[PDB]
Amino acid sequence: ARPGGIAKWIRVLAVPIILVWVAIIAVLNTVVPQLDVVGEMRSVSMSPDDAPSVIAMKRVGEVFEEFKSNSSVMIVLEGEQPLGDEAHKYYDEIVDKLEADPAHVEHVQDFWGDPLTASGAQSPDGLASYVQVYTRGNQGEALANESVEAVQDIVESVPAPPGVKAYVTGPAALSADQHVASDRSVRVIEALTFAVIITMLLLVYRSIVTVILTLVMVVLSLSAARGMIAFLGYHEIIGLSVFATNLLTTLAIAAATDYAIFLIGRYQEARSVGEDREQSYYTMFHSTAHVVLGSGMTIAGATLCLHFTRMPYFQSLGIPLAIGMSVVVLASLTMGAAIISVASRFGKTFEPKRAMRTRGWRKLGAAVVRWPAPILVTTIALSVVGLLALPGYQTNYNDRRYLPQDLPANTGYAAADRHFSQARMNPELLMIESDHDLRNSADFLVVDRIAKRVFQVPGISRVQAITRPQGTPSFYLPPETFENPDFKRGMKMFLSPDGHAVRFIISHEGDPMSPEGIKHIDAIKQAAKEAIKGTPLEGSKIYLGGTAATFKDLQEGANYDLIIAGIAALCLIFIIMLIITRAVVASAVIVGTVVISLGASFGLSVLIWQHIIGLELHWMVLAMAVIVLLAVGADYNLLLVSRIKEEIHAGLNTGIIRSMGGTGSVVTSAGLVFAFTMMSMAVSELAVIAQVGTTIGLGLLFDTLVIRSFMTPSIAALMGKWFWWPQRVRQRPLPAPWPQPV
Amino acid sequence: AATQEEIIAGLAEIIEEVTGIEPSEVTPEKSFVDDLDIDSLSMVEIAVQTEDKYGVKIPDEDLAGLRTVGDVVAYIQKLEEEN
Repeated sequence: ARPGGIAKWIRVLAVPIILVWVAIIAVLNTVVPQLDVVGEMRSVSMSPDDAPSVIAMKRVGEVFEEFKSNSSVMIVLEGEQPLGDEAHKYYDEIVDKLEADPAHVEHVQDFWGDPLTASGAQSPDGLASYVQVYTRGNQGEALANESVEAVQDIVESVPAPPGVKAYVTGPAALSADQHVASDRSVRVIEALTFAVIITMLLLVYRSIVTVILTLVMVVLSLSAARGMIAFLGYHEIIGLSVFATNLLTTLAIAAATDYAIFLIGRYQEARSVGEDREQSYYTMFHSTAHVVLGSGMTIAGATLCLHFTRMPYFQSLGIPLAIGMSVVVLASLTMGAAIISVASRFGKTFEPKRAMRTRGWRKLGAAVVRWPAPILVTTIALSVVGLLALPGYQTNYNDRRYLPQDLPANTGYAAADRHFSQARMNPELLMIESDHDLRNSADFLVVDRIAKRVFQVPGISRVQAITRPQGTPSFYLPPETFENPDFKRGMKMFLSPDGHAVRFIISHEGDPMSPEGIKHIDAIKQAAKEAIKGTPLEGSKIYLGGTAATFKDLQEGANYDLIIAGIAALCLIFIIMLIITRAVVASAVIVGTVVISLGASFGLSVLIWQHIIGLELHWMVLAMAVIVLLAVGADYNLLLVSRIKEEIHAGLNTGIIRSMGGTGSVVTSAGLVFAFTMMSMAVSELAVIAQVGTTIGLGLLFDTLVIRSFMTPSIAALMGKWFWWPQRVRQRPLPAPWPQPV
Repeated sequence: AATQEEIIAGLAEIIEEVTGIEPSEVTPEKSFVDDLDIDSLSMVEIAVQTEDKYGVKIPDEDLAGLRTVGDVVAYIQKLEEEN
């Protein structure tokens, strides 16, 4: 390798650049709180502000002048004995305390307090009661989370009567509980990832000094990523989510250790060939730095493709991951190269402690090259057979199962299910806004008509309205009923203050937040549409909000955005591979192999999670797993292809086989480390994060064991001359004469 | 047509590139993996490397029948000198 260029500058400025990176670590970790704190205090919303459900609920609050935010929490009062007057006193005290704290509580629907709707709130057996509290801040935001914590503190402050307990649950409470669970599990997941990385590096390098230096590289790179993202989130530059924090920590550590393994393996291979420290470092840089730039570009762009989605979870997953991975890759390429440079001078720190294993990988490359068609067919079948999990794959949105059952929201749901149906604690708000006054006899006949119509919709269990204070009470209201003080209270609680909109509480029959709820939302909307049709009040709006409509918007956006982001990631990673290798065919092969490996990863992860774990796969697991797989598997294929291109000078088949012999151990070690670090999410209390990690780990195990090891070199050997189009590359070179004997 | 010594030297150099067995060990009167310990898949490796960097074909059908380096060098001779 020629001693010049960026490698020379990093060589001479190794110590100053280590000092600069350390100073950056200190600055980013001394002026801004840690990633967990900023993620908790700068969490992104759950659903976009432009979503139909969010605008519907905001319109609910604006018209009814009760709240201004999309966040609801249920307060379940579960008692061993039937809820008597002492339970009513306790509930009234809770309501008064909540109204005394308007900073976090915007409105409280006193259904149980008013006798007219009291039986509506009580359970059928009369053991449990629930009250809705509309808090401040959109669901999932830091404001909503702190509102939920304030509500929980308020509930716990009031002395509950003996035999009666109160729990705070609901969607906003569920998001706050998922944040709490992630804060609980971040320490253990980081400790597990450290232990796994240390164990794998001890197994691979077998040198204490080498593993300590690599660990310093990885920890400082991860600190750089975490500090940069915390700085961005703290100054409100970018959104952030707890999903982003956990996934960023693990991807940062895993990719940093992969870059460390790449550089150390190349340096040790160069040393084992016979090159001295200077030449070995220069060769390692000139043969791996461009690979690491490409790997970082692929990961950053793949995550950035999520920034162009619609939901705020993927929006806050895109840019923060892109910036964090870019910081990780810059930290690797600069400070890891500098650390290798400085440690090369210091004795024999990075000198390999054992002969590198090439004979096995060289034999495997021979098997791949000589018979590329059978190997390629075998690996294609082995990677496509995973797609057998599609007829039966489920994408349950039920976030209750993905959180620990001891959390306040999960315990509240557990108390609810012991006396209520699963749906009655996740209701839906509907209304119609008349252009005229709604306090009229014919208007209430129309209201009763639409209530009956929405009740007759299949899958809807309970409907609550002015004419139906409970699940179920020729109809006619005489004018004298308008002056009834109880009826006036029911009016104020169900009608808009100006008497132009009437609210409806809708409770499903099955799970409201399962696909049945999504197919129920449109049915409710259309049914109300023809129920209001042919009426003097026709011409109103049908804003329907709640958890079911929210998940309907999220699921349609999830499907469309996952498809478009997968396509964008494919195109962008292909563009990056074409930029690096200057070979369109090689880039296409890398992308296709990663796609088929993704199919296998989907099959394996769906199998394990939905069939032996028993927990159905979460919806965002697919998107994050796809993005991370397109990043990392393509990165491994890029490293292999770059090594092949370097080795081509001796020939195509022999180039592939020499590249495999030289890089098989390095790539398999890196892939094992990354996959095991991702599977280290299996201990995360966020079962969705565990699903993401296990899916990515299994996918990358497939990538390194069979995809990178067999599929990519088999395609390369099968194609040959055309594998490097449009770069004019020959077949086996001109036959050299047989050398004179020595 | 290349003679014995240069082809043996080329095979010895490719063994160096493969395993590292010293060149003077290879001799056209000795034997193969039952003597010098390079596996059948690593015969495939030897054959593909010698197809690439030396431009002489080796079929899998004839590979199994080669059990001395003398046998493979003889195959090289009667595959090269036939135009």
